[PDB]
Amino acid sequence: TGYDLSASTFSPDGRVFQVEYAMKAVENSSTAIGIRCKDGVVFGVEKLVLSKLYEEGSNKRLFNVDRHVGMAVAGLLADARSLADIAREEASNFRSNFGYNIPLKHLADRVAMYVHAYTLYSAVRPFGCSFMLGSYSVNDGAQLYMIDPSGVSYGYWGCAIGKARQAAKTEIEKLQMKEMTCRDIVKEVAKIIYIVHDEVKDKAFELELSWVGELTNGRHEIVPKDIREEAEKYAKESLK
Amino acid sequence: TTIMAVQFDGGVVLGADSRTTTGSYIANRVTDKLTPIHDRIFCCRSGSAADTQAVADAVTYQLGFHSIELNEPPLVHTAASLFKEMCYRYREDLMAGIIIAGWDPQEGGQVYSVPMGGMMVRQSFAIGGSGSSYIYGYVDATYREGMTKEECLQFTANALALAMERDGSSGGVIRLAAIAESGVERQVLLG
Amino acid sequence: DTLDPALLRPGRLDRKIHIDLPNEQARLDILKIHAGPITKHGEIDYEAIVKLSDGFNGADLRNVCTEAGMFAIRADHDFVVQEDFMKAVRKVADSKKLESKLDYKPV
Amino acid sequence: SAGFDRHITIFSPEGRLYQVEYAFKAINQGGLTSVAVRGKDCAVIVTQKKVPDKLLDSSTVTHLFKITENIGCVMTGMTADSRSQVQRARYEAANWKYKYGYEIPVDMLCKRIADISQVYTQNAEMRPLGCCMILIGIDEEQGPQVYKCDPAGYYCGFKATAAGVKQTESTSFLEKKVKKKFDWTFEQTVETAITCLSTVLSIDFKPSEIEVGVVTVENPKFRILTEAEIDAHLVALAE
Amino acid sequence: GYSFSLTTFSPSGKLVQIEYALAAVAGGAPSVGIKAANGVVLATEKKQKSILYDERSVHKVEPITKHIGLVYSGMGPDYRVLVHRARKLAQQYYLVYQEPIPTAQLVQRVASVMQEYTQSGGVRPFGVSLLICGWNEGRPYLFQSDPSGAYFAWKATAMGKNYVNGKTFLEKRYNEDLELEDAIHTAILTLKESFEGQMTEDNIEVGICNEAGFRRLTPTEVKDYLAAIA
Amino acid sequence: ARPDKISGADINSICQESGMLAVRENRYIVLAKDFEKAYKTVIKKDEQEHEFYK
Amino acid sequence: TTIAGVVYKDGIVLGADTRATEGMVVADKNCSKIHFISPNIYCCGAGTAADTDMTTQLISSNLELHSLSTGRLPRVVTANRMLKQMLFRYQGYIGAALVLGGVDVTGPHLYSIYPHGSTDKLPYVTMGSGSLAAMAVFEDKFRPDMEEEEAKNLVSEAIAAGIFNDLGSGSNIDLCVISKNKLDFLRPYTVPNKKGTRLGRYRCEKGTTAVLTEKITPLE
Ligand SMILES: Nc1ncnc2c1ncn2[C@@H]1O[C@H](COP(=O)(O)OP(=O)(O)OP(O)(O)=S)[C@@H](O)[C@H]1O
Repeated sequence: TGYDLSASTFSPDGRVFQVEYAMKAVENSSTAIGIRCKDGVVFGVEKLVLSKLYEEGSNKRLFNVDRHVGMAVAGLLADARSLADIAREEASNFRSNFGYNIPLKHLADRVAMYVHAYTLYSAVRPFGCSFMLGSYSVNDGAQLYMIDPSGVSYGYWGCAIGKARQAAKTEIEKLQMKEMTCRDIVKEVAKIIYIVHDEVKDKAFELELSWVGELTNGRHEIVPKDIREEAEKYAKESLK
Repeated sequence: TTIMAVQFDGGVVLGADSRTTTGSYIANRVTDKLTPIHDRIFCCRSGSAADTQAVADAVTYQLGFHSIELNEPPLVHTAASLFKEMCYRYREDLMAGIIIAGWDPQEGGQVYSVPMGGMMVRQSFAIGGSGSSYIYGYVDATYREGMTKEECLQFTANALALAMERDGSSGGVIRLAAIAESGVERQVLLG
Repeated sequence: DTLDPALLRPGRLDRKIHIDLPNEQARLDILKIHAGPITKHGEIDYEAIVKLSDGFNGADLRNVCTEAGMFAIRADHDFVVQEDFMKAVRKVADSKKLESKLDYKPV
Repeated sequence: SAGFDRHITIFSPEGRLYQVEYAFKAINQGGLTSVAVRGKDCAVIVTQKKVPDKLLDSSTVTHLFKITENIGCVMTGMTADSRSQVQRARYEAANWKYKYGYEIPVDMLCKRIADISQVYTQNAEMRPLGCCMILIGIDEEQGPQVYKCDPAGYYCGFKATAAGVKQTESTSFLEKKVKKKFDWTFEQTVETAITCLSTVLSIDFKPSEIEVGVVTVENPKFRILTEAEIDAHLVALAE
Repeated sequence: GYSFSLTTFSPSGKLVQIEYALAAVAGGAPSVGIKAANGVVLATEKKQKSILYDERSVHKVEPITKHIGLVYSGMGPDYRVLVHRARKLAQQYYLVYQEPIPTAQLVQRVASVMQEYTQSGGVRPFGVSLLICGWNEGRPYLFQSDPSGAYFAWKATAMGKNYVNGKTFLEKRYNEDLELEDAIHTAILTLKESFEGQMTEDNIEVGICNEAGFRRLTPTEVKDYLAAIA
Repeated sequence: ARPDKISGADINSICQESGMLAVRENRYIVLAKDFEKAYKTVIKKDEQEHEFYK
Repeated sequence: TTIAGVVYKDGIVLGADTRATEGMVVADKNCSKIHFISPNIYCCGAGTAADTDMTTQLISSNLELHSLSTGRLPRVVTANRMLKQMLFRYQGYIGAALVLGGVDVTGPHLYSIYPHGSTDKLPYVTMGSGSLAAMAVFEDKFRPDMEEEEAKNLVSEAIAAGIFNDLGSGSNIDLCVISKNKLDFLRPYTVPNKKGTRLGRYRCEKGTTAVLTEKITPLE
């Protein structure tokens, strides 16, 4: 209510309304959650078909930045694509300059500085994205981070990005998260996404699940979800 | 001149002569030929002097900044990669015989070698310097796999002793460095 | 917003005073007096409503009591269960968040 | 007044500018408190954490940022400005170490950070990084130091130091507390830090919420405390 | 609602954003500086806000070379910037000519810099008025500059709060011919005319300029001198 | 004998400040307490806000 | 040109010889080769004179700037790092054979710089053209922790041997002593070589030269 025009100006009470408006820009986007286990990180995105015009296999928000790192973006899609390319470039610089895999803390800090640099000046707008970052390493374990539109980047066990941000983490936290391997966590994420919004406002959605950990031996890829088909034979048992 | 690096089970052991010469005149009789970069990583140099000093300072810069940003102790292979990039990028002007060694928490003691070209290799032992050909003659004779610390110290003592005795540029006094998980133990021997 | 400096002189406003929101234990106070005319079991978690809601208003706790009473009217119960209080936490503390310019002090 | 709607950084009539004095409470939107104390050959930082979530971690919520091997710091205000300010501080300390051959004193670092903030302030079309920075460090022939850096670029540095949300009250306690001429035997320092935050906020809580950073002229390395010894000091000051 | 910004003249008057910077200077901390027969005395007024602050960290009286003193009345964050500029600039002169720069040449070049920031149109002026002095070639000098790029030459002047009142005391009290100690006495007199009630060895901060060079006095000699100097 | 200039309205505010500040303690006259309390309440510390740019 | 450096029990004694030859002809009998850097650090130069001069004035300016910016006494290692970085940045094009000496808080520190950028910390160095004779005198008669007059006599002996060997100087060997408190600088230390007195008055007279065109121009 101002004074809301530039991303450089302050308010009479001291905050930037551009950054706030960009934070609640991602609020309208699709619900995307993530959670780690004791030997891996599992992603899951509530993805919706528009009506009947899609192809079930386009524009997947589960990206794949490095050999062991991928994104779980939510928000404006093309801006997230550009940010994913920036992250690929940064992992490229690290691999080219030091000869080994990027630690996830340093990658997240560089990306947070990049997002902050787009929040600073007045020529540019803040990003309209909020994404997840997972990894796994034999000397480091599982690490799950989280980047807001402003650039505040710190770590979680579980998170959620979308409409049901509260309404997922209400029952994310009742998971016994440490003592489970991720092969349980697959159907756990399946049941969590399947709980929120079956048919009420929209018609149909579709599930994607990314998957990194020790079971992939340090690789990051989408699950063979058709293999073991663990959502639906349990999703139909989750309505009662 | 003649520099040497030997690893063992616990850690690594380095060594050098001193005798910085120019032509046939000795400019300096005693020299720290090996250089600290991190608290667990050394490098010992040969070739031209100013080149290796400036390269070692810039590597100290980049590695210290990087290792503070990681908030973790650095790797040895990282520093070897830094020397590889900076050596290879200006191979046209530098003459570096940089040998990287050092103990690491994840990987123990390691020895990497970067000669004048800019290639990088991991070795179990290394020579270096213009008067290194001779102990390179018998370093594949006296070496035994799985030495102790004292065997490595005696080994490099005999090595640098014979290299200093024979080569004209080499000589002076023997400086040693022992890098392990515990600490860095330097001493100055003669014999 | 617009007030006199001569209003602010000693002699007409010789003493003035400030009030905090609660200190989170005055939250407990306003809740334990707002936990008044409510049929219950005596199991109403005051710490959960104190820490989980952030209204900083006796009128907000009034709305909490009102909508928790409506959610005992809903599902047909005489008693307002602690989960009706948390339904009040959710709905009331979200409709509470439809406000901007949450600050006021003259001069 | 204004009037001028303070949109850019110009001079208003009578006679101030309003951008920086709006930036001074961008610290106050952080919801956070910091206290620094220098009594003797040690120096103590104390700062709490506001973690409402059990899903959120606890290690990466640390505000104490080890800048170099002998210099720690703490940040308040918004987090992005703070972290960018921290990487600039690290970068410039490394630039000192490259250019001048020895470890940077904590004074020149505060001067350089303030000057960067002034350049961000003097020329427009960049936000002036609305975060406040408190530094600590040990110097030879001077003992310990405690400094404060402003978002405006106004550094100063002194014995008992506090910034955040509630530090008019903290400086009221530090005037009412650093007036008696006793020595500060390092647990007096830890006790006065814990109890000054415990009297300003009046919470008297677990050892798992505050973060304690110390540096001492016995180990000039910057040092972050563990839950056990924080608990030991907290019940050691419990009378 | 005009002027706005720095690129255009008023309908008849002047450059309002320079006028406001001069007003912001006049709203600053007081100072006084006096040219005597043999030396120049500078004196400022440095109050800590609380009892917590240290008086050994920030310094108002500041040398630019070994024989050139310089104080201000304004904002330190700009003061240090143009101090650094004057440092680097004076050392460039001493590189070129192998000779210590004259104070008039300092004031020329610093005025050129300040003028260049008063030039259009995105940067604001300094909110700092200087008082430059030095003992070049026997005769000592005293030079006031301003945010607008202009400069002057004084026998004694003041800047900050109540500079008018301090100036009416300077016109009455001071004269042309004194020595440095009497200059310090009348300087602490005119600062004590206008400063706060607690004036100690730390609230003021005094540097002099002998012909033997610049000298920044210590709290030892300040406490010895201001131990009820009158 | 003090400087730190205090005007007539400010003087009368100090006197009434101190008188009320002792009578609210149920006293007869100030025993020099509330005069110095009126100083260290009334001055009233040059504002707070801002101690930058002076 | 034969400059030398040494470390006695407290500080550094520097010496120099001031014959600035340009090729094969003695062009100077008094050339200050001991240069100013700071109130505690000095420097000597060898080889190309103007390169050493311009470089030492630049580095002295930069250290004056840094020291006045800091507010305390400079460090020698900073001077060393600036010099080696500059001389390596010129890739050895600039020939500047430098001896760097000063006393910090840590104490006395002596550095010799070879003009590509190779530097060494030593208790004693010799640089220049006739440096070998002074290094002979040093290697013969050095002992650790000398006293003051002992070190002065030694450095004088070394530069004297450099002068009795070739390309020394006619000059009266210059010395300079840096301590923790007392800085000294002594140009006419010892004059061994008095010039022989002239044997005839080969003075011209008032008119022995034909003049073609005169001019007088008055002044103020
Ligand atoms: N000479 C004096 N001696 C004693 N008390 C004085 C003296 N002058 C002023 N005062 C006090 O200060 C007050 C001055 O009158 P005010 O009401 O302050 O005038 P004012 O209208 O408020 O100010 P303005 O400029 O007219 S709006 C008096 O009522 C006294 O309390």
